[PDB]
Amino acid sequence: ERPTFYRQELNKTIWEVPERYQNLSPVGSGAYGSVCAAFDTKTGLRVAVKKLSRPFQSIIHAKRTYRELRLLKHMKHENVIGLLDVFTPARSLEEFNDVYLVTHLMGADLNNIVKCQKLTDDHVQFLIYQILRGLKYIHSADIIHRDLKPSNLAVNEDCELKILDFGLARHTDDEMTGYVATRWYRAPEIMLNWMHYNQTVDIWSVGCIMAELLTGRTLFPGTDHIDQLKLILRLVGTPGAELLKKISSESARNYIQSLTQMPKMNFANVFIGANPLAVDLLEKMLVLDSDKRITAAQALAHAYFAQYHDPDDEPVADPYDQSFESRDLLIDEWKSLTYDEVISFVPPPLD
Ligand SMILES: Nc1nccc(-c2c(-c3ccc(F)cc3)ncn2C2CCNCC2)n1
Repeated sequence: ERPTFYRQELNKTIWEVPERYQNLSPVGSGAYGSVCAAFDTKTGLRVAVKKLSRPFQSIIHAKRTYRELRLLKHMKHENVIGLLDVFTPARSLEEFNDVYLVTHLMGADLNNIVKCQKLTDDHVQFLIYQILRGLKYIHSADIIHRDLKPSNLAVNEDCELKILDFGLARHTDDEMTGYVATRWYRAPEIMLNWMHYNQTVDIWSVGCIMAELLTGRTLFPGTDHIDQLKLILRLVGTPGAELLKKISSESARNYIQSLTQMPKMNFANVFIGANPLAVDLLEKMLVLDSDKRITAAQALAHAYFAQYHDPDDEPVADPYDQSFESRDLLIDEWKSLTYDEVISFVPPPLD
């Protein structure tokens, strides 16, 4: 029973993976865990194998590990990261302590593309279209990415995009400080935690991304939280009475009102020489009031993606049960919960 494993010390990290994976070669490591590039002899794909660090060292980590396995096991879309395999050398639940995850190796992200300069309108419709397609699928399952930025969109030679590095796990702490790109794409309402966020925060991120693809420049590259909010409000206008009442923090409201009111700028004078349809879409995505922002499913129907929009080919996801988020379990219960999901994984078909 079970495949044969083989262990090899890699840059001070013992990797014990099934032999179907060959030519393992370090490609990065961090707070997520260690990632290795390898050749998967069964699917014929070059893959990325992630060996989580201390997967069950705490209940926060035990839950994190579980939340990511559950999410990766659900995501089944072309434009979204997916699980090709999950395994543990552990013979029994008693010795289960390591979790390795496998997905298609991604080479370049959107970043190793835009930086060059501004992009062609066609490639902008395509890339953004794909982002919105994955998103309509992600949100239809009540999932919020929370961290949509260029570095989190894997892009290939034929401009095919996949959304990865979801939030559902890590908690941004002290990483959003200063002149950092980790924050240039967050909606203002989640950036200063004015209110509890909705999935439209993701739609705000896409507008930021789309704007950058068009101009070739970061839309709101603020040097700190306040400076960035200033950049946003200068373009979108200051909150109105309708919005102000939706902000719980009395301090936030008090701060906001201390600012000299400003009208929404003319997007056609910001994105000079850009397709009127692109401009029209940004105006709909970049709305201060998250309640009035366009939805992924609606964006797709927008005349900007006429060339690619196919209603019958923009699938939604199966219902996604994240009731466990409310569950209070001990380290060992998230651990056993993680084990069953590993144990029960079913590979996606082939070609
Ligand atoms: N090189 C590469 N290619 C594909 C994915 C990743 C990956 C995974 C990951 C996820 C699921 C899985 F099953 C296996 C690995 N977790 C983080 N990253 C990187 C994503 C880009 N920035 C640094 C970390 N890295």
